[PDB]
Amino acid sequence: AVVPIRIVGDPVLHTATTPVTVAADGSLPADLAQLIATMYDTMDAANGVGLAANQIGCSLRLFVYDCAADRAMTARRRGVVINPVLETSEIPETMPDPDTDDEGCLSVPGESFPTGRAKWARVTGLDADGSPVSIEGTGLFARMLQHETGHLDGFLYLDRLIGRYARNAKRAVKSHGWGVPGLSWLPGEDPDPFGH
Ligand SMILES: CCCC[C@H](CN(O)C=O)C(=O)N1CCC[C@H]1c1nc2ccccc2o1
Ligand SMILES: CCCC[C@H](CN(O)C=O)C(=O)N1CCC[C@H]1c1nc2ccccc2o1
Ligand SMILES: CCCC[C@H](CN(O)C=O)C(=O)N1CCC[C@H]1c1nc2ccccc2o1
Ligand code: NI
Repeated sequence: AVVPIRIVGDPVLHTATTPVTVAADGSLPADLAQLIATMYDTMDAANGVGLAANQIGCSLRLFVYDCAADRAMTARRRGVVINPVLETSEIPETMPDPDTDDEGCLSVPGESFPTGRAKWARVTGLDADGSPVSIEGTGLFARMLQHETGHLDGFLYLDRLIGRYARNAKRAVKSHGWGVPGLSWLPGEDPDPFGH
């Protein structure tokens, strides 16, 4: 199903998710497939390259993605990672570049700000079949991996902003009246907030 995406201020976005159950014998929850299907449907309707479970109000440690550019050729374009563990290269503390570092989030709809990210990242975890999966890349793909793991850890990309970028974002969030609970938008019902 296509379901609402929670907006900054919703507690489910701002606390760490609970890992997905994996039994001793390797088995995943039998009803996980339905949640995954909803995550794909919602990501797609929202014109996303990624979606974390807590963005749809589910505090479980998994994300889906569909993101082609800069991925290692060993990585599927579209997939899911259950219980992801994130590795990165050096996360830069220099001021992000407005012409290359812009980043947004469906839980902060209609906004984007230059955001510092590691150039390379890898996520390992399980796929929907419970088999180990490892995906990696640079540029956009690495940014996506960091962004989704961020959600699952209880963070938004807003939490990474610095200086003039953080200033610009703080005012924007305030002016929307965001940062309080209970706010959401519904892809396919509400207009696409990114002009997509
Ligand atoms: C946290 C979102 C709930 C995921 C759930 C997964 N699934 O297919 C069933 O397990 C789902 O899509 N559901 C659960 C009930 C029906 C559908 C659903 N939940 C909605 C919530 C709002 C709008 C439409 C909705 O459609
Ligand atoms: C770099 C990761 C951006 C993830 C974000 C979805 N999200 O919040 C997941 O957690 C997303 O797809 N966004 C946010 C802005 C619009 C859309 C988006 N960002 C893009 C970047 C390149 C190509 C298509 C893109 O579509
Ligand atoms: C340990 C929490 C995970 C359980 C459940 C997963 N689910 O329903 C989605 O499939 C969930 O997220 N729930 C169940 C009740 C409301 C929501 C939830 N759990 C939260 C935990 C913290 C903050 C907000 C939360 O919202
Ligand atoms: Ni996001």
